[PDB]
Amino acid sequence: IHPLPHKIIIKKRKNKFIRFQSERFVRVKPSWRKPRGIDSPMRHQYRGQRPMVSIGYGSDKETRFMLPCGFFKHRISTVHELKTLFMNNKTHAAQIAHGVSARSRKQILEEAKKMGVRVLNADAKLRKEE
Amino acid sequence: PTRIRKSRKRRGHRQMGYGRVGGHRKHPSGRGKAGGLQHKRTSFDKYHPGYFGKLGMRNYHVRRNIEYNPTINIDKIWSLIPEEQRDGFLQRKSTTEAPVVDVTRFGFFKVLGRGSLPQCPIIIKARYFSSDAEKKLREVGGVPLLVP
Amino acid sequence: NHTSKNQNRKDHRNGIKKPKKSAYTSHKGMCPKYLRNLRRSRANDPRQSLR
Amino acid sequence: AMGRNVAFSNMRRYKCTNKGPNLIKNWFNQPARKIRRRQTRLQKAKAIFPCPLQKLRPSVTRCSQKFNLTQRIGRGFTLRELQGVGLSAG
Amino acid sequence: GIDLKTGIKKRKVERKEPKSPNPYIRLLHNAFKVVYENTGEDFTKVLTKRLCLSKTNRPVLSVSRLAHLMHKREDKIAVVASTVTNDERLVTIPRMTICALKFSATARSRIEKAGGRCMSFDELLAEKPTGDNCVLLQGRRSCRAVCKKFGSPGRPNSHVKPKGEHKGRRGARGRHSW
Amino acid sequence: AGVQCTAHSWGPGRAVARLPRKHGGIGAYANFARGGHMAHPTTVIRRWCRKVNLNQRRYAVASALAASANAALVEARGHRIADVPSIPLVVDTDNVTKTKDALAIIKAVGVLRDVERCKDSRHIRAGRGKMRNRRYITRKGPLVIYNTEDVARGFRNLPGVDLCHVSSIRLLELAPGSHPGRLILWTKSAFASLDDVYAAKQNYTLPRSCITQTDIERILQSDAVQKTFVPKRDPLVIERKVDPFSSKEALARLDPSG
RNA sequence: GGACGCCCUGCGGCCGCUCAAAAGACCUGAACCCGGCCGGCCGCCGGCCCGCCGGCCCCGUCUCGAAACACGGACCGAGGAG
RNA sequence: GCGCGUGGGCCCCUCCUGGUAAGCAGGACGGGCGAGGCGGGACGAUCCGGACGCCGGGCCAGGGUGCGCCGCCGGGGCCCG
RNA sequence: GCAGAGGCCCCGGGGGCGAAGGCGGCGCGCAGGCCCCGCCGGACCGGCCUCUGGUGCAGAUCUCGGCAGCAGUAGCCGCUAC
Repeated sequence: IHPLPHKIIIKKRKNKFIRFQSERFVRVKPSWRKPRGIDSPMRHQYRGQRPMVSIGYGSDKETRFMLPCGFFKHRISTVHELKTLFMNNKTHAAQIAHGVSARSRKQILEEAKKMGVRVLNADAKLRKEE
Repeated sequence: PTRIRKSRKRRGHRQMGYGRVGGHRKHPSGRGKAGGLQHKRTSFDKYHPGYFGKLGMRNYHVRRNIEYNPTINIDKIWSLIPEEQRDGFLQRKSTTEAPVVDVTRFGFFKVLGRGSLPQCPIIIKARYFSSDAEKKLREVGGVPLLVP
Repeated sequence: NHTSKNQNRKDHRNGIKKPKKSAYTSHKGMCPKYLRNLRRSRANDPRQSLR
Repeated sequence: AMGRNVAFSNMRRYKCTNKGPNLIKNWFNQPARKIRRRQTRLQKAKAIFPCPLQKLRPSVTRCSQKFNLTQRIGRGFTLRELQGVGLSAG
Repeated sequence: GIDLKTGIKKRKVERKEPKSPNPYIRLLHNAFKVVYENTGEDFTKVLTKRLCLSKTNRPVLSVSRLAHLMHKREDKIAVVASTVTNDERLVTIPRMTICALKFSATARSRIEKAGGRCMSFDELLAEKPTGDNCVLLQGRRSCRAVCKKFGSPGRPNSHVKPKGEHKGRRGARGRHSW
Repeated sequence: AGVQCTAHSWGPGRAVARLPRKHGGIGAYANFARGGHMAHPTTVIRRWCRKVNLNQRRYAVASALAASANAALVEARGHRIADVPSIPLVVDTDNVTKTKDALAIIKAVGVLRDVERCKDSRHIRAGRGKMRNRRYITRKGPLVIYNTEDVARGFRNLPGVDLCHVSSIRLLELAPGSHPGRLILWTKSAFASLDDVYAAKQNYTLPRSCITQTDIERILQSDAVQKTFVPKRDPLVIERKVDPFSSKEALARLDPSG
């Protein structure tokens, strides 16, 4: 329920890299694509251009994949799976899968409380019965 | 396996591995082995010696069966003999019981000599025998008999 | 159209390759009489490789 | 590859690929052909139940100095051979 | 920025591990590497490399060659990273102790009929990881026809046969031809 | 397909792209045109079959039967084998023609839980395959190898279970999903015939046995191997540079008199 | 496959009804585009409470060289080429 | 060993041929652009510096330091830029 | 990342106690992308391992379908007329 202490999580870039000329056209979706033009201001990386994706922006290995709570995430879609995930696991937390129905989530939460594995989405889909 | 292929990785690059200054266009070097005496003489001379010209007499029909002549070396004659029989033969020697191997029956017509026969005497039967082969078997005390 | 600029940089990219050890000591172009006598001298006493 | 050292290909150019007689012969009927020949064979066997499907054929030296040592099966026994046993051809 | 392009000569690439799916070859390589990491014996480093090489760089050695090579020393245990193969020409075969990666069944039968054990690299690690009284042997690497076709057939100093049928006279009969 | 229509490139000068267009002016005959031929049409000339050497096929079938014997390989594949007494499971079952008789055999030999994993695993598929006559998928269960024991009728409708005469074991069956390790309920004739079946293979000789990581570890831990090992030189001390001049103790390591 | 009542000169509207749902001429109902109501003064990138300072030419493409008074491109969706 | 692109190049030096001469036409050592971000030279693909992972300090090249627009004063000489 | 195929998902994977899909909002990843939440929707859908391919689009005077601004614009000026 409480994560091990760990080290400060530093994110090198706060805002997502966006593809060149994403703002100008709806057809160009924000998904990053490498600058490929012969005379692309982006490929050259001229002053005032959007930043380019580089391995340098990599998060510290120990903090990589870790969620803000301090635990990491391993998804669970059933109760058997949750007992396997928590077995010998004080470094991870379980997000109930979106597919899991409201009826089944009650079983997962009740087992999780016994297991001691934190559930990130414990309040999801809670509306009494049918 | 299409997934694990160079072309799929090169998607997203435009020219797809074929260049900008020169692009993939249809047959820009001609089709087939063409221009081997003109534009491609450099390659044909460098890697293809004897490609152009006529060099020999012509047989309008070739009768493969008569031009077929299988040969066996003097080293493998003992190998043809089965092992159980062969191991005793070498210790026993004996002019009277010397092994007869009809290389023709095994499937070879001419005996050439590439190696050395074992000293125990052997009688070889074949359609033809090379002179070095005749000499070596004669040294091992064997006989080069002919077969019909 | 003719121009040889960048030829020396291209040649020196990993060049200045020496000829090879077999080339320096070879029996090619040597005096045929020298070659014949050399084989006879070799074919005697320790150097002889004849069976 | 592009030039370099490649032996030249001796496969002839495809003909009648777009129009004309079908010069491609597919073999996806091959397994079905096997069942068909057995079924025709089974039907024929029953029609002459006591008799063997194959007739007696003669041992014959395989032709050429290449295979002159071995023997194979020929179309039919010679009149002289049948006379030696004492059987007329019919 | 630093000038690292003057006296540095680029990075060569070598086979650190076998690319063979066979888990037994991969296991032996790890074992002979682990031994050489501990005891730096040349024989163990060289075996590790020869296990790693490809089939083309791992040519077969017949019982006949092994007989000639070990003629001086019967005691010494021969080691071949490639498979051993039978020689039908060698009617009589000596007594040999050979650790091969694989033995042709006919060769295995002949060597053991002559009283000599057909060892395996698993046996070698168990008895002599050091390689005391052991010789590492290799097949003629240039025995493949592919190795005699390499080159430009056609230049005057070629000594390389043309690649394909040819059947013409230009160049085929002398430098003066053409 | 797409070639059935008549379309001609209108040509340059009409302010329209040069792609074949019909009488109306409708784009046709191109991979990009709607109704056009695919750029490289699929053909049945493709090689749908891949050749395998007999030896390699036999090696695989044999290593698959061998995998069944490994106790963990079966559990790894996904069979439920805790109640199974032994691997390989050899069961003397006489001719069985009734599912209830076969079910009792399977229950009394430890395989009911595997059969129940299969029975309670039937669901509709996740794709157009549902529509393409492949609607239901079940979990694969035991393989009963039968020789002259006519148990085929009894075991056929049991869920997830399959049958195969020792005459023709199938490698796609032995390893379902290219993952070997299938519980096989051998009839007793099938085991007693395995040495016959595997010798009737012309002069095929079984691949010689090899080693395992544990049997490479035991070999590695042998006294001779450990005795050869020579400990290495003690490693280097790195210690990141700090200014030596600033501190008295720090300067004393390099300049004690100073 | 639309109970009723209310009105409407009338149209039609309005309620609601049937049904799990209007699913109402039809399953889901995206983008473009547009109308109300509300909220701002505004392209992008960075710093900051957030409207100020600083930096930013329009891509693709041939090309020695493109922001080019070179060429193609209104916009969006689907299809589209080792 | 096995391939790929490329086989229209252009500039800055320095020596050139040639033309009366050019952002001219041909040659060559090197470097540069091509395919090299960044700072400066007001502006300039090539000039002067610097040749690039993501960053936080410090140092400081080249060019500058009235104000735009970051950053300077002191001394000697000269003066209708 | 896509779409199928063979397996697995320890009482036999997730689903009317709400699937796929759509719309906004977090979170993780250098990114390709993923995940979860809320809402709509209304029956299917996956993760890993092995396999397959007709497998990823800003352009091609691209194809087809939709549709904007121009724009309540140009115009509705033949045949004498109500």
